[PDB]
Amino acid sequence: QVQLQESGGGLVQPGGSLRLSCAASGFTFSNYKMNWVRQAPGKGLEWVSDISQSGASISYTGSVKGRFTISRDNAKNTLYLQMNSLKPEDTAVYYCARCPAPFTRDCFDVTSTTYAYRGQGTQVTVS
Amino acid sequence: ELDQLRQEAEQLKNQIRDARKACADATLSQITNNIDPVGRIQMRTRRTLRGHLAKIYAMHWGTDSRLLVSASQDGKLIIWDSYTTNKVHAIPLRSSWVMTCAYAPSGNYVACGGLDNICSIYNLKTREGNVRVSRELAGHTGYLSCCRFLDDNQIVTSSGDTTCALWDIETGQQTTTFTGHTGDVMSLSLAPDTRLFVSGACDASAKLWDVREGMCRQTFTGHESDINAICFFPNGNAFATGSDDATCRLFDLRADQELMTYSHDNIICGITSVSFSKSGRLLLAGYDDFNCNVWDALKADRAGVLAGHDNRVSCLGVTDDGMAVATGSWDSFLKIWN
Amino acid sequence: KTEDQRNEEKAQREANKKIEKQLQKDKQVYRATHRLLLLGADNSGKSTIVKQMRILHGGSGIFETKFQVDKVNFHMFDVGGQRDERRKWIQCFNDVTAIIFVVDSSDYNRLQEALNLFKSIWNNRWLRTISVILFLNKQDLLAEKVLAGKSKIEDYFPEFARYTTPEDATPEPGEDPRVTRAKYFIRDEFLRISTASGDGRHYCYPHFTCAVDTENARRIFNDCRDIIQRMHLRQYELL
Amino acid sequence: DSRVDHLFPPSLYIFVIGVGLPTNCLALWAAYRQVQQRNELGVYLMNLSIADLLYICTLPLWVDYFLHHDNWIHGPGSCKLFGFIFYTNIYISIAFLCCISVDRYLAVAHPLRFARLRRVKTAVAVSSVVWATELGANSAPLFHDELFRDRYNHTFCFEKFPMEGWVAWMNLYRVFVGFLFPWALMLLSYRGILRAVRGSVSTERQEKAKIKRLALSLIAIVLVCFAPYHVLLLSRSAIYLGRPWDCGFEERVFSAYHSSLAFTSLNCVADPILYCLVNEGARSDVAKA
Amino acid sequence: TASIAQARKLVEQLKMEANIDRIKVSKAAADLMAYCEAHAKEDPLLTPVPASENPF
Repeated sequence: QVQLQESGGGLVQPGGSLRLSCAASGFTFSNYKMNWVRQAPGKGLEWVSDISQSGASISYTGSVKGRFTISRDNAKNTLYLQMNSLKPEDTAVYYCARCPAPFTRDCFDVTSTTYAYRGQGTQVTVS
Repeated sequence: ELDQLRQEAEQLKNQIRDARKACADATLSQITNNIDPVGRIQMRTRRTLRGHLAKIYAMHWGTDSRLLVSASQDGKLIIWDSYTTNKVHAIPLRSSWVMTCAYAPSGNYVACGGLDNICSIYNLKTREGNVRVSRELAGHTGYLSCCRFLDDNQIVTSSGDTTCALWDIETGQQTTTFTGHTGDVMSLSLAPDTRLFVSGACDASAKLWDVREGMCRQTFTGHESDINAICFFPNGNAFATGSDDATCRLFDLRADQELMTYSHDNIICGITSVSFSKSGRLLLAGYDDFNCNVWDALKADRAGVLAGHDNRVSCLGVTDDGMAVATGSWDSFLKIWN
Repeated sequence: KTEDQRNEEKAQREANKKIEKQLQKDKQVYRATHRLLLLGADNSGKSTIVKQMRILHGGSGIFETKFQVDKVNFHMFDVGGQRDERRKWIQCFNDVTAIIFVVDSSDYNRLQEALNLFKSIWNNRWLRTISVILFLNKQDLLAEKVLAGKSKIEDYFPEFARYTTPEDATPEPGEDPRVTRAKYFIRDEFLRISTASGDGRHYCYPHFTCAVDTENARRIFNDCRDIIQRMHLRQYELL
Repeated sequence: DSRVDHLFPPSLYIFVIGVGLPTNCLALWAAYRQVQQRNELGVYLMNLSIADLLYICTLPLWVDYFLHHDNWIHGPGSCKLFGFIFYTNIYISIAFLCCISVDRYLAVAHPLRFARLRRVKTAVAVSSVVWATELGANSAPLFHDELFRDRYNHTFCFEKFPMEGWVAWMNLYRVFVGFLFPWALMLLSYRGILRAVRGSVSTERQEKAKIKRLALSLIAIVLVCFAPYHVLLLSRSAIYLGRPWDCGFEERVFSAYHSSLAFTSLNCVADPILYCLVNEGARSDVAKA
Repeated sequence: TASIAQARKLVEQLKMEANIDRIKVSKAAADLMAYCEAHAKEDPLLTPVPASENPF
């Protein structure tokens, strides 16, 4: 069973730091391009960052550039997201979505409303 | 309240996993190790069926093991005579984007559907002598992916609305809707007794449904990507699924578990179609590698390669008598192997 | 019963001949028509470009417009009766001549969603040879938004602050330099995706469009000419 | 003279048989593969390779005629047949080259038009028409032994070193209709191809340069292979018509005429290379075979 | 409201599928073996059918 359990969210003051982990299980973690997706209160799902099968090819959305760092530990099957200098705009539920298919250069449905492999979600509330 | 329900769901999942581990006395390989292997299965393209203009998304054999319906994205539904490589009918479709085609077990009817979100049934053995649409089932909010006749006047359709439907063709209504999938339902296979059917979806899970009762009896996990193909074992006690994770897995209903996995290191492409032989010994799998693989279902050892297609193999299926397997691909050609 | 079997064999052959003739006719019709897939967001404005070649040209779940330009038939396909998932029904369109990707240039919030959507088409295994006719739509709104100055692209795209308008740019006669820099920044994000991969089997044609624009049918014709000319270069061993 | 300028032609023909025959077999295979892919260019390339194979398989007879010296030892009818294949395969090849050029021009300059012309059925029709027309037009010596005697000396084939009357006008027709006109069509077709490629935005400037190089090679190598012989024919026939008393010039240029006849056979090697081997796709198909 | 309803439906489905009586995987494998050797002689794709009785 493909399970993506994320943890680390909580209340942190603006300009604070949180590390969001992702205990991934049920699949070969090294064959999939993992992502980070946030749903702000009252807004649709928004893609934040993605990481390739290896540590290379790290891409971020413009809002999080320079202060969010995505990281992947294939040995421990964990996907990380170090968020620095958090702004109140970053209050959202952060989901750790994976590629639909292994060893592919495409992430079609990762921000979809009902995606199979996205995770329950972790809430960060910066205020 | 939501946290409590999620905790209860996790507890139930743990209980189900513990039960599955408890009933896992021995693996399929440990019991079929002593079995003599099938050997190298050399099957040649006896006949190629040409005439489709675009990629073939679906094909279904007739009960006679002689006629055969194929669907292509040029809006044509060609019914072949496999023995004489002749086309009995060529049905123009209202919508060219067709992803499924079905042959009624009694003949007289062929169904198709796709991005039109409509299952269209066509009457062949008509008094007028010309194929015309007999019913236009419009109840699905997503694309049809697989349609199968229980018999005349009853058809099960899987759609991209994460639901399957049991239709009464005469009234054109959903007798029963099958909900529970969290992804696009990609393929359903009817049980030999018609009383059940398994549906494989894009949530990496295959569910066994009850046709008459109407709820999902069992769920089958183990796949790590979207399931694109499903097929029952010749007896309704197991089924094989193919996913984009390049693995075929044989799930058994009575054990509620996966028996053994059909994968190779060289195989990194998805699996598009799955079908068993008449005896269930061979698991033919269509691939994105423009080729098909024959799997010894009891040993997960590759038996042969059906390499004759220029584009990806999209549909696959053996005859009722097990004589030949037809393989339609995106190269607009359908090949019969034997 | 050989005599009885011969009659059915001849009847089957006659049916095959009739099917062959009809299939050849539909074969000719099938080459003569070019199939276009229309893609975009809810606010992209695909319907406006679907209507503007339906009211100014020939014109349930799939919205189809059959428009003809220069005696060449074109079939456009707006797939709108499906869910938000499109990893399985997008594989139907691997034989289309082009994909008309419509982008709301003004809406900076959903630009990244469009960019990620563009990446997936470009990098998909089954669409990695299908050219994209990019339509950066609603340029009237983009011009107003930049002159207003309330919303800045730098917030949604921090690399804009170090971006300079390319020399290849052709600003309109009464175009503000701020709009021109904003206009070509959006285009360069999609072109950066397009030029990253695809080799030579893939091209992206970026065009700036508005609701009042009436030349989009001509643009698709010219791009489809270049798409099929490029295919004929390889299909006739020129390349 | 047939036993004076008889060193370069035989060795060159041996080279042609050595290299063209395998390359033309692979060219025929590639053309068949193209036809199986419903490519109209495949029919033209197949017929071109067939003509090249015909000329190559007729070459050993002329190599032996070099070996046996003297006159056409094989016989009068054999002289007629091999003279046909030897002096008409060049025109068949140039006709099919022009057919390839026009097909490519229609494909590239007008991608969305003339779909009926760009079809395998139409390609077969054009190939059959070209074969029939060329064979019937150039088989006048075969039908009428009298006109063959006027064209080719019955003793040693060749072309009757003392030029005949109507044959001079027929040779002018050859140089103006079987080389100049087809080569002019080739040049115009590839000029239009280059213009269309220049208009292309998808194709990179490197690939445009590659297309220009290939097109210029195709136009120029036909010139190199056939222009010496055809300009020699034009000079000989025009001079005899104007100044028939000229005899020293004719004997002097007979050697050049025979050497140019030999040099013409370079196209049987050029065409397979420049139309199959240069392209990566056909080379990959050959490697797959 | 919708989330709790969906979670309750999922929990009810899990409870329904957790009560299924499951046989040993060894017995299931033995049954599949019984079917495969039982119908091995009637499988044209496994046993190469003679050309005389082959419709293809």
